[PDB]
Amino acid sequence: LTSTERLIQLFESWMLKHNKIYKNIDEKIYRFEIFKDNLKYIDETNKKNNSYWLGLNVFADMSNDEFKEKYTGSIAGNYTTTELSYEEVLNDGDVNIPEYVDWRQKGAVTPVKNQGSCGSAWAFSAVSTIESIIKIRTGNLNEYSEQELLDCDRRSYGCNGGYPWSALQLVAQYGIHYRNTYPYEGVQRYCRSREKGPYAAKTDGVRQVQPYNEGALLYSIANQPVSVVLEAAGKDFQLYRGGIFVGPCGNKVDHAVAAVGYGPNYILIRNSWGTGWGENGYIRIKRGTGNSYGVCGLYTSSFYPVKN
Repeated sequence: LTSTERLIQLFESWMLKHNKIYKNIDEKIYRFEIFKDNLKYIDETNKKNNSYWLGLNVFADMSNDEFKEKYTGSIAGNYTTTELSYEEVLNDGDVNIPEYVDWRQKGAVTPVKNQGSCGSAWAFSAVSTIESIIKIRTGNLNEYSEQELLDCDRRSYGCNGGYPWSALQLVAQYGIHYRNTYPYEGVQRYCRSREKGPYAAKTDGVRQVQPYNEGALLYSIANQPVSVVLEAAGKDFQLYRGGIFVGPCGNKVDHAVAAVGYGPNYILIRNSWGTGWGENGYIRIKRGTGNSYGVCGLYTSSFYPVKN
């Protein structure tokens, strides 16, 4: 709507769908001042005859603003160095396989989630490292827990910052409850793995996919629910909606979630942000490229589950 006055019913119409709250009388209204140019940020960004477009609303109050610290928020700090090097590897050669399969038709994924004021997000992935590995040979259902491996993993913080290495790698000697049995509020001072019911989540030998490799990772795209790590470009992709990407990005990884989705020049995923960005809960980076590092630090190695 190009008419200044006719933009008001949105605040009304918009907020109804994905939350109605605010700061208060004076301060909140400010949410409306840096979302005023919602369409400016896209209008043509879309006009891009390009390979990526992405639509508006999940929060345009959210993008460049302090919000980028919301999303990205985790990890950071010191290097999140990788590859256990040995053990995480080989017994697979050429391909002689289809580059395509999905989990958007089988139904292997549980409704991901939009938590709260702190994104320990880095911990969502783990809850996934197993979320679907369950059917691989057992057909077992249900989900384990969130807050745990976010509360028992002292190894580091998950709020203001969270480590991607120890939520899945410390999974065999303690174990973890279910999603229902232990939903979370906002942090968990009293972390109880030996105290939350009993033993439920026991690993086997987290199989790290060849680092800096856009090759063998396809077994982890189809023979398991891939869970790499990418760049949380707290900006333009921070309002990402649909399409395939080539971006505007910046390879230096930021967030590590579920990577369930690979095909021709498509490839889904799992994005626990919510019901609007990275469409409903997924994405798709432009496959078949030429640069390892490329953009959005994807194919720079995983650490997924296999049943020993």
